[PDB]
Amino acid sequence: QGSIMSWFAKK
Amino acid sequence: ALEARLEQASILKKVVDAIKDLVQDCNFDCNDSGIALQAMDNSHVALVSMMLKAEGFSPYRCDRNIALGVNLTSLTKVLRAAQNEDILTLKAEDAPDVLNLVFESSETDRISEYDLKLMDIDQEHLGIPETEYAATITMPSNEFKRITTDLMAMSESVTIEANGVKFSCQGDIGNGSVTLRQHTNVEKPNESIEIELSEPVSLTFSLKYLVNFCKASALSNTVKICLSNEVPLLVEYSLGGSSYLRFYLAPKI
Amino acid sequence: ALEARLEQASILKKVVDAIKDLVQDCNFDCNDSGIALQAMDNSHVALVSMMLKAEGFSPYRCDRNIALGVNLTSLTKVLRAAQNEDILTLKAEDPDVLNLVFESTDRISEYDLKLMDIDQLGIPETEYAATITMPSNEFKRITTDLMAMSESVTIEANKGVKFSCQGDIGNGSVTLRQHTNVEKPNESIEIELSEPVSLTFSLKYLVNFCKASALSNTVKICLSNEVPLLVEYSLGGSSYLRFYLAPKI
Amino acid sequence: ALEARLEQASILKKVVDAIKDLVQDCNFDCNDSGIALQAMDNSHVALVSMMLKAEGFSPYRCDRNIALGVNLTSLTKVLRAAQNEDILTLKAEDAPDVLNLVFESTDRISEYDLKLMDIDQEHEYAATITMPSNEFKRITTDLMAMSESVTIEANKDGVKFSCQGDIGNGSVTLRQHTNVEKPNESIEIELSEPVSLTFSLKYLVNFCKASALSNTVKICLSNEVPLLVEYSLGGSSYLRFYLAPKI
Repeated sequence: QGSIMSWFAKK
Repeated sequence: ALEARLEQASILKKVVDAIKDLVQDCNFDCNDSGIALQAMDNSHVALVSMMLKAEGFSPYRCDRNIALGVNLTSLTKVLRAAQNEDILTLKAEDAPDVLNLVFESSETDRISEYDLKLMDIDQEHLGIPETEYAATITMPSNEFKRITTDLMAMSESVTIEANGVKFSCQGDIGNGSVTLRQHTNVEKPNESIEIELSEPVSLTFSLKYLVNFCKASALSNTVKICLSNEVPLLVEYSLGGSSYLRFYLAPKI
Repeated sequence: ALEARLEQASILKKVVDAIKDLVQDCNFDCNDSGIALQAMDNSHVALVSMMLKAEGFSPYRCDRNIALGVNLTSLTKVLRAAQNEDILTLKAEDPDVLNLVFESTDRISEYDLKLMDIDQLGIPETEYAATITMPSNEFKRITTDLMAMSESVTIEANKGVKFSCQGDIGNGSVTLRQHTNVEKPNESIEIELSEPVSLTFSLKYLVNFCKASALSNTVKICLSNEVPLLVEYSLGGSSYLRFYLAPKI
Repeated sequence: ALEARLEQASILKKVVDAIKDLVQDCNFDCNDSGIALQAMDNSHVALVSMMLKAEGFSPYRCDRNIALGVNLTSLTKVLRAAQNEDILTLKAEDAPDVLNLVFESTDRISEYDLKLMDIDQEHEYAATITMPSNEFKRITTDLMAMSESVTIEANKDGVKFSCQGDIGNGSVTLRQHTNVEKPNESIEIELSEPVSLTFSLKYLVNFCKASALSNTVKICLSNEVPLLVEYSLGGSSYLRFYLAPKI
């Protein structure tokens, strides 16, 4: 189960 | 500073109800384009992205950028007090402490007014990349709800393969799959399955989350599902015009 | 001694269902005027007053005063067996049991409900400072919704009527303004005001009173500084179910 | 080995839903006659007996007798995925490990391989009453609010359901009647001898979970034997509930 933050970066 | 009128409260009720199990706290970012929301779920696996455009209101006025920091459990308590066919107005001043909600009965001479206390929420905003997905599926939203709900009874995971589209799972009781073929329904377009495919895809996802996403089925008779390999799922519902509610879900790895 | 026939049993089912959480045990006092009920709740906050008038039955025969001592949970089990469109007949002799008959088809249901002994509340007529007649489901909706936020509601009547509360999540109010609905009269808000009033009440109790809302499309709400709040539903004709609630002090 | 096609999945969905609270685990015995089930309820008081006849399928093929050992909660999860108007096909091999279910709509095919378990198969009425099934449900449910037991008395002219409890006594009397305007509301009694027997209501109420199968229920009484409560599944197919009278 990946984290969404692995694909979408801050900002 | 903000004054935004919905002819029918229905839409906002349904959106919040569709979101509140994924997202406890979030910011409603308001500007001249309309009211947006972006938040990760509590476990940082899904992203919720909503845009209610100015044109969806009548009227809409936002003189300045305003962040409404809201607890959705709290907001739900207030929104439950609006009937679907109530006229709903959102008001807030610059740098607001409360959100002012006004519900006007369409059936009798009743005005409801709530001052919802706002909280301070730390942004945690993510950029969503513009993506040409390998496959797109447009299908009846109730069909997608039915599939996810049924498969979730027997498994925590669904594999989605596109080449039609096959939803498969395995669990204690055995195996299950649901295969959908490209079909345009000329007499009942709502029944149609549209698949645009540039490239085969095979990805595995948590059913829990997909079933939560399908709480948004009351918003629209159509859902759009976008897939690419090694890329998060997009599940999109139209809220009319170019307004939308989008769910992003990371694949199981 | 008692023979009382109700054209539609629905009404009595709904009344008892509306009352049974406030009042467990009570007497149905029967006389020439009809069938009355008066009881105060376990915590001494609310009073229930019902009157089904003799004229509402066909026929009605009561040879003298008769007290039918009933457990309402028990009576609910019996009344559940009446369909809405059933004819209901109450019989009792000078009594250990109440005889209930529900008639459709030619179907007959018949129950002998065991009575208990309960020891036997005249409410003086008051001209209230303010009256609201509004849609009953509207009142249910307001009380239920505000109760999600607060245990107390302030009711102010002035030059409309405003229900307000405060709680953790913030503040909420519902204002009702004088309005005649010509096409849908049940949707009307009728306000008679002789004097401004501002009083605070427990929402829990008001929400319980709104269990009665299926009895009638309208509810009457009466406010006075001197005396308890009255919430009244019509049972047909001039029959009624009344709830009294003392203000928080 | 087994290939059985239902034009409409409705019937099987309703049967399993009607059975799953009485019976957790059971065998679906398949043979040339069709698909049968015989099992005691969870508490070992009442007997469930079902027969979906071969003629009710199109086609039906059973090359050899097969027991399908199923958990009904598990089967319900699968059957919930079939719409009422889906075409449903059951397949299984000789001495099978799984049951193959296929639901065809739209352009949707659903396919499940249900893992089977090993379950042990445990090894003329005085009066018949044909009445509306929802009426029977209503009576049993209502009387059960006040009593654990119902007495059923039948004669030429009617049936009386009576019960007793702490709160008092109650009865529902139905007269023999052909209803010309609403025939499904008719009460038919075929009687060779009056009968009076007492039964547990809890079980009768459970039997009425089957009420959506048919607008009529058949109630068969004798002093010598258990009560039969029968719902037609179409043709000569049936779902039957047997309950011994109280002693």
